[PDB]
Amino acid sequence: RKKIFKPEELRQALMPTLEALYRQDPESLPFRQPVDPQLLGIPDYFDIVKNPMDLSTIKRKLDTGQYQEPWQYVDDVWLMFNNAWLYNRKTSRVYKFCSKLAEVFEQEIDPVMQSLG
Ligand SMILES: CC(=O)c1cn(C)c2ccccc12
Repeated sequence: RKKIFKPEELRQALMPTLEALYRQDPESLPFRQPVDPQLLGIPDYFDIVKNPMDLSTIKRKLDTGQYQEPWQYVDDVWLMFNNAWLYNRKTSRVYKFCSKLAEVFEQEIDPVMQSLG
């Protein structure tokens, strides 16, 4: 029989992994709010990043039952990373900070995924 997830239980299981990302200081700072290309003066951003994602949007989704399965949450976290790694220079602050968050995410998401299945 296939496992089905209750919204508050999926939120409780995944939230610690999101909190771990959000608490990285300074590395979460470029990711705590959506990229605003108008405010940052980068009109080319949405020509490269078709599906923006950031930590505040991931949290708002985890809080409002928008993830039905844990892998939809994992997909959004990787989308945030892959956007940053495509747009930014490899030794830029944003790219280096992204790679730190991805290290933290990998080290934390594995037991949670095993425990959820
Ligand atoms: C997440 C991301 O790509 C970026 C976040 N900030 C604050 C930026 C500033 C310039 C270029 C890219 C970004």
